[PDB]
Amino acid sequence: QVQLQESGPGLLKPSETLSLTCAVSGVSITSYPWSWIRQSPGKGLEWIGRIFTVGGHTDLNPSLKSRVTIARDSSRNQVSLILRSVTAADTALYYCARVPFYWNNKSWYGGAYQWYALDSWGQGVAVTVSS
Amino acid sequence: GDIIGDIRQAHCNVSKATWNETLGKVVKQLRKHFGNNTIIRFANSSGG
Amino acid sequence: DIVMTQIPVSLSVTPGEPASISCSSSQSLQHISGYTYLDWYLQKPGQSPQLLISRVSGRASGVPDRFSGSGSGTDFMLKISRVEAEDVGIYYCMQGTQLPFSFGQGTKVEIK
Amino acid sequence: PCRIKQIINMWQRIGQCMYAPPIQGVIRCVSNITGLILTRDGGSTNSTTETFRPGGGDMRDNWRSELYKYKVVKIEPLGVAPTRCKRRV
Ligand SMILES: *[C@@H]1O[C@H](CO)[C@@H](O[C@@H]2O[C@H](CO)[C@@H](O[C@@H]3O[C@H](CO[C@H]4O[C@H](CO)[C@@H](O)[C@H](O)[C@@H]4O)[C@@H](O)[C@H](O[C@H]4O[C@H](CO)[C@@H](O)[C@H](O)[C@@H]4O)[C@@H]3O)[C@H](O)[C@H]2NC(C)=O)[C@H](O)[C@H]1NC(C)=O
Ligand SMILES: *[C@@H]1O[C@H](CO)[C@@H](O[C@@H]2O[C@H](CO)[C@@H](O[C@@H]3O[C@H](CO[C@H]4O[C@H](CO)[C@@H](O)[C@H](O)[C@@H]4O)[C@@H](O)[C@H](O[C@H]4O[C@H](CO)[C@@H](O)[C@H](O)[C@@H]4O)[C@@H]3O)[C@H](O)[C@H]2NC(C)=O)[C@H](O)[C@H]1NC(C)=O
Ligand SMILES: *[C@@H]1O[C@H](CO)[C@@H](O[C@@H]2O[C@H](CO)[C@@H](O)[C@H](O)[C@H]2NC(C)=O)[C@H](O)[C@H]1NC(C)=O
Ligand SMILES: *[C@@H]1O[C@H](CO)[C@@H](O[C@@H]2O[C@H](CO)[C@@H](O)[C@H](O)[C@H]2NC(C)=O)[C@H](O)[C@H]1NC(C)=O
Ligand SMILES: *[C@@H]1O[C@H](CO)[C@@H](O[C@@H]2O[C@H](CO)[C@@H](O)[C@H](O)[C@H]2NC(C)=O)[C@H](O)[C@H]1NC(C)=O
Ligand SMILES: *[C@@H]1O[C@H](CO)[C@@H](O)[C@H](O)[C@H]1NC(C)=O
Ligand SMILES: *[C@@H]1O[C@H](CO)[C@@H](O)[C@H](O)[C@H]1NC(C)=O
Ligand SMILES: *[C@@H]1O[C@H](CO)[C@@H](O)[C@H](O)[C@H]1NC(C)=O
Ligand SMILES: *[C@@H]1O[C@H](CO)[C@@H](O)[C@H](O)[C@H]1NC(C)=O
Repeated sequence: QVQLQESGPGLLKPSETLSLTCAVSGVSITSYPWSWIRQSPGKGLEWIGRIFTVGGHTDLNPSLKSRVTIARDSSRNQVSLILRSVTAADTALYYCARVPFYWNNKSWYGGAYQWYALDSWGQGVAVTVSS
Repeated sequence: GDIIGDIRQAHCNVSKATWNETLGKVVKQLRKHFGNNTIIRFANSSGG
Repeated sequence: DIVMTQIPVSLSVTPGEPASISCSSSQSLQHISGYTYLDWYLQKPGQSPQLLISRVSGRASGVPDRFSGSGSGTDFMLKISRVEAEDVGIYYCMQGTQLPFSFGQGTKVEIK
Repeated sequence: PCRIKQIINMWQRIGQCMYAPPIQGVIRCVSNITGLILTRDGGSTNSTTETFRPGGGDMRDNWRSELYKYKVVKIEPLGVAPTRCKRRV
């Protein structure tokens, strides 16, 4: 079993560039890719975006397409999220997880890799945005 | 050149009874290699 | 962007009594020439979420000798053979058909 | 329904192609189907729900269904075996 860990500043201020980093464990980026999942008290879970070993497509939610960004770094072995223009409902938990399973053959888009799952979730990020 | 008559689209036909019977006769055969209680579904591929 | 519905919202069941839950969607979850993407997640307070059901019926690994859900979908359903003392938590329904990979609302569980 | 195109790439051969001339009148061809090509899915897990999907595109597989009973051989007339005989001088 492989366990992930979340990282990032504890205390945060409004209207600041929120940089949240997921501490990638032994399994390197070249292996199974990851994804970002958002939590929200008093509301259902929300999606942030996906990522791939080579990036490329990296589909994100249309609602926050122009605000959030996902970047990868093989040398640093970490994945980070850039967010600005915080909202009132940003005091929640962020989860980082990977996609175990794959499904492909010689006919589906010529060997394209399809991922559909969410692996073991992280411990979450506790934040307190206030004056 | 110019087309004489009505304009239609080319197509092909296959008998439903013959086609399904062949699939039903081959599906059972393939279960031997994999297993007796195996569910078989057929897809149509995508853009190539 | 599609909204999910979870029924029942609140469930109370004695140990040893099988219980059933349902998840529904408006747009059909049949992928283009593929399978139906839907998973059930258990949110145990104070613990890490885990994945228990894959595809529509595939059981990945771990505990799932008690969780079993099937059916074509639309109004997706899940069935429990037996309720164990570790079945305390909040359920979750996720749909990942094409765009959003969004989630559901949730469902609490009560033990007697 | 389907579509028809004139220029084709059979035996893809990026460096060449061919143009299909028009055919007078109408064409009504009748034939048989004798075999199918199938491809398995990925190694997801131990799932009873197994899906078979058509493949194609390889010309070598087309003729493998007609020459699967044949095997060329090399005949060696020379042979050696003991025998009770003597060559007189
Ligand atoms: C194997 O079998 C699969 C499953 O049946 C086939 O998949 C279908 O492919 C066709 C190709 O035409 C799809 O039809 C086209 O889909 C496009 C998108 O529609 C979906 O997505 C939009 C959002 O982008 C949704 O609003 C919509 O509800 C659908 O979910 C559109 O591009 C097409 O419609 C528009 O464009 C075309 C021109 O491109 C116009 O002619 C139309 O009038 C219209 O303006 C079109 O609908 C179809 O959706 C696929 N199936 C499913 C279930 O989604 C594979 O094609 C097939 N493969 C082979 C090789 O046979
Ligand atoms: C798989 O196997 C099937 C079954 O055998 C084949 O189908 C047969 O195909 C052949 C070859 O095409 C057919 O036989 C003859 O084909 C010709 C059609 O094209 C002609 O037309 C133009 C017109 O100008 C000519 O210039 C050109 O050279 C071609 O000759 C015709 O020659 C024949 O029809 C004429 O002659 C016959 C007598 O031979 C008369 O009865 C007709 O009225 C007409 O005057 C003829 O059709 C044959 O008919 C097909 N069907 C069968 C045998 O049932 C498939 O081709 C083969 N291949 C594949 C990929 O499936
Ligand atoms: C394709 O278009 C051409 C013209 O661009 C058409 O030719 C015309 O045919 C009509 C009918 O016989 C004549 O009266 C015109 O003088 C022709 N025009 C020219 C410029 O020669 C032709 O018929 C069209 N073909 C189809 C199938 O619609
Ligand atoms: C292949 O099947 C189609 C669909 O049935 C046939 O098209 C019909 O042909 C008849 C011939 O009498 C027409 O009356 C119909 O209007 C056509 N359309 C439909 C929807 O049936 C076609 O003829 C068949 N082709 C062959 C070679 O048998
Ligand atoms: C289905 O396949 C999986 C993957 O090979 C099997 O999972 C293994 O199960 C054994 C049971 O003793 C464990 O020890 C292994 O650690 C598992 N490996 C994994 C999850 O990678 C599973 O056993 C198979 N199921 C059946 C019924 O044969
Ligand atoms: C239909 O179009 C064809 C094209 O060749 C033409 O010859 C024919 O007269 C048209 N029919 C009518 C009723 O306009
Ligand atoms: C083929 O026949 C089987 C029974 O042999 C039946 O269950 C199935 O529905 C048929 N399929 C079609 C497409 O008609
Ligand atoms: C599976 O089917 C085969 C024939 O395809 C039969 O001989 C065999 O007994 C079956 N096995 C079981 C376990 O039913
Ligand atoms: C198809 O198979 C039959 C089997 O009797 C054979 O006679 C025939 O020539 C083949 N071709 C066609 C077009 O029917």
